[PDB]
Amino acid sequence: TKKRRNNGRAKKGRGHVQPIRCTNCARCVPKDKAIKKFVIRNIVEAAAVRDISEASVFDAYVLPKLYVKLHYCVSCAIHSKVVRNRSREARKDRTPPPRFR
Amino acid sequence: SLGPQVAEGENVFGVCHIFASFNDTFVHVTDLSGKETICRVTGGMKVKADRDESSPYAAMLAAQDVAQRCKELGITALHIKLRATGGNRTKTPGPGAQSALRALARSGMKIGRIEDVTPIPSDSTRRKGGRRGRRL
Amino acid sequence: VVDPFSKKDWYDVKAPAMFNIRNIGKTLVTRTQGTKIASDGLKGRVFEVSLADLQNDEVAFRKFKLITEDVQGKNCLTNFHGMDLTRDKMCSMVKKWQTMIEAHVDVKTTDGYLLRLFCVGFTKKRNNQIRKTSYAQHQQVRQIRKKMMEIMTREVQTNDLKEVVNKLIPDSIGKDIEKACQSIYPLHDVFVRKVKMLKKPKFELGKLMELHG
Amino acid sequence: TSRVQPIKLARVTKVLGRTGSQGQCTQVRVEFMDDTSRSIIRNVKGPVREGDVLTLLESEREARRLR
Amino acid sequence: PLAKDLLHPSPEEEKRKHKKKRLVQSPNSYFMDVKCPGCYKITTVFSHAQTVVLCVGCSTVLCQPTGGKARLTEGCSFRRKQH
Amino acid sequence: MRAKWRKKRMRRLKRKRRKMRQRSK
RNA sequence: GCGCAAGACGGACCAGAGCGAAAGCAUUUGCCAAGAAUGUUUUCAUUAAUCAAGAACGAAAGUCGGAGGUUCGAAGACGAUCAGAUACCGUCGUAGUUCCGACCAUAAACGAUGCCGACCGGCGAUGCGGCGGCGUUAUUCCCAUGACCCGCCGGGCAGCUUCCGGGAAACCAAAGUCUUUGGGUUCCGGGGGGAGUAUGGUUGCAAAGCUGAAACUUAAAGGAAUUUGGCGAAGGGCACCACC
Ligand SMILES: [Zn+2]
Repeated sequence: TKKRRNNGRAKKGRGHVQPIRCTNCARCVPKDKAIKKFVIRNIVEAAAVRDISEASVFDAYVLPKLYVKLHYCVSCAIHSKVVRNRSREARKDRTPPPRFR
Repeated sequence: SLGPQVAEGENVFGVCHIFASFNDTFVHVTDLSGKETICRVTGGMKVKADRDESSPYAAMLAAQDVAQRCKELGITALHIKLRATGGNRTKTPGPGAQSALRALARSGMKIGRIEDVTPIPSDSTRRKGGRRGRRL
Repeated sequence: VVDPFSKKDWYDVKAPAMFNIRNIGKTLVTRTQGTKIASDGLKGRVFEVSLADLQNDEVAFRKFKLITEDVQGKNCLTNFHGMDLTRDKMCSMVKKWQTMIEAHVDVKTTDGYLLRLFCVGFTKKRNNQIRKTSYAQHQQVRQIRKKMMEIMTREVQTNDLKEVVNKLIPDSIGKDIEKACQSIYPLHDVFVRKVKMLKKPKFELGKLMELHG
Repeated sequence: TSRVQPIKLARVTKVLGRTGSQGQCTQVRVEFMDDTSRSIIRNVKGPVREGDVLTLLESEREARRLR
Repeated sequence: PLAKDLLHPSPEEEKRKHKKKRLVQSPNSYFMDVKCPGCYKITTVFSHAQTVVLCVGCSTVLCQPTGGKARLTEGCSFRRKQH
Repeated sequence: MRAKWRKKRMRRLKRKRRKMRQRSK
């Protein structure tokens, strides 16, 4: 039984792409098949941001962020509840969930 | 053993490295040039249990040790230099760096520019493991 | 066992007149024991700073490498060694669905100072644009890289280190880059990301005194 | 550890849902009357009606969800 | 369309279509003539030159080879001829 | 019963039969 | 933290994007050679399509000779896990991994769908080249130039929808134009095991690659989808025969 419209990745005219490595795993999943994440994280999220700011010598100093990205294998991503399964009638929904915060 | 800088005029500025992996926490402090050090402390200094090597309490105790050492030496303002693991293993640091920095800010020191000095490669050699991964 | 802070001196360095703020920090070297002089121990030192610690009130996300050259007692004289941006700014300016252009020329100055200037460039998305892709062809990037290398190697080979640094404290090379490269494809973000030094001439003292005034 | 905790008083206004491993810890939103600018969220075990004064001895850290 | 008449549509319909999908078969390019502003002799040139051409008398080059139609030298008067 | 290790073991017995037929003279 | 030295690789930029017959291909620069598409009122004039013989290329792993081999890492060595592990896990670790030659021609080398050519609907996008048309950007006026926008043309990866139509259904704008059955052409299969097995030939130093049985047993082996199952699957709600 064929499952999807595509083959499950972003290979449609190439045949082979470069392999990448997972973060919590080490599987050599291809780049067009894996799951990426462009996460933005501050140095202090909500824990002691006022304690950091009031201890700062420089007036009007803003904390920087950490723009790092991670690569997940499919089993590693489904174990960490990153992606979730759904039904067949809504499986053709490429649109991401909405962003608010 | 004592510095000629006055505690009423301005504050001195050193740099301190924090290396915070998923199972180890280093808190090291050196001079501004980085040639010579001041003191150093790991997570597993007083807590002899291995399981607390990556814990908020060990990082908090390490930051208190740096706090007491820098207060008896007279070092007030610090630049925090954060390192996650180094190399091609991971990129996101653990939760020990957060507790170490908030315990440094809790004691009473002053902070300046903070940044990340993680040795990011262009791309390194083969990762420690196999093709199928570190399954468990 | 015993604290060696009894044998611990306290020295200070001085920024050149090419900057504005003279004092940047302090160092803690040990004493002199005849066979172990502390004069050479102050030689091999690189000081890491920011822009607001040296110049006046403007934006500050750049770093400067400062290496000492000679000491005579209770003071140190330094000089330019390298320049670099912030890693946070570098990893923030990398945008998805935008291309990046880089170039380098090992350009030699008037004196024996040899540098290695790096450059980076990102294209500009227009306000009228509806297409989200906004890429450029390979020959466009090649000609942009050729113009960038020629402009960057023209401004360094004609002058000494102090003049090109004083041109490098504001954005003059970058202002020339988005002045001259917008005729082929509009780009908005060019910083000199890193300047690496390779070789120096014979060591002297008049240059070291004249960079401080 | 040499920390001092001054006596500060709180008064609840809104109550959030009831958390915990077995489901007994209650998340509440307090409002100080020493100053009308600081509100902290903690865990309380017991009946709390909205608009009732609450006792505190230390206030520097918030509360997690379950563990 | 059901009863789409392909005998004689509007000329815009044959204009928008391809040169070979057109039901009466005819190309789109044409012949032209153009002179030099400081000369008397005027010569003819095809719309797609594919070689660089100069006007007679060996005074000033006239056209330039492009992927499409040949672009003319600035400041030259011309008109399309037809028969 | 999958085909890979079945084919591997049966290739091993193929090689054993080949060497036995070689040295059977 | 500062220098020296070796080897490997070129992240983020990198996309349901490009190129190539496929296997495959990402630091800049310099040289050589080839090619799709676009445009053409240029030239030869049937040079055409598919192909038994035969031929080229071909991921990794494998064998023969070398300088040199960072990191990772078959077989193996040492500890914990385990009723029992010579498995998962950790530390070392040889052959290998990279380069120059010499070879076998095997993958889920899969779009599990041969090539050419004609036809049958739409929508909005991206990539190349050409084309027409408001208005902005390279010291304020024109021109074509690079970019922005609105439409058209040809080829390619495509996406959405469609009682066109097809199919056992999954699904397909081809897997359609088929009992209303014939466009041209190459390879290839008749219930399931035995068995890609033995023999024979063939190539190879080497592993094996190609070719390819018989006896006997067997009435099922298989493909699609539905109904409550049953999940150390996910997500909601309830119970003091559950908990606080
Ligand atoms: Zn994983």
